[PDB]
Amino acid sequence: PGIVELPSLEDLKVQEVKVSSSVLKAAAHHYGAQCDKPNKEFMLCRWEEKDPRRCLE
Amino acid sequence: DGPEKNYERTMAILQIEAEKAELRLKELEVRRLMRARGDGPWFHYPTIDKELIDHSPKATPDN
Repeated sequence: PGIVELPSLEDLKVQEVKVSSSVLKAAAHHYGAQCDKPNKEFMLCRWEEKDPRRCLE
Repeated sequence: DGPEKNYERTMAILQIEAEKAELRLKELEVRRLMRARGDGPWFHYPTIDKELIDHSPKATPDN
């Protein structure tokens, strides 16, 4: 079989959202309304591609 | 009965029996191939029906 292709550690690097779940829960309703577009593009990618490597951007 | 009727009655009997014998040999050969290769209507052992599969988007993406 082939070699499983994996992205480099640098390719995986992003600025994380380092807030707690209570912060996320409190903001969740407004966050869902304001950030719908990029979130829905990401979720369409994940369900169509079925591969996390294909949706890193 | 005269010899002609019995003679030509024999030929009719022989034709039927010769035809059945050839078909019997052909059926055995056909059965041997179908059972060996599985490409015929016989010895067709069922596999799982693929209409049972659910193609809806699942609770998680990777599947």
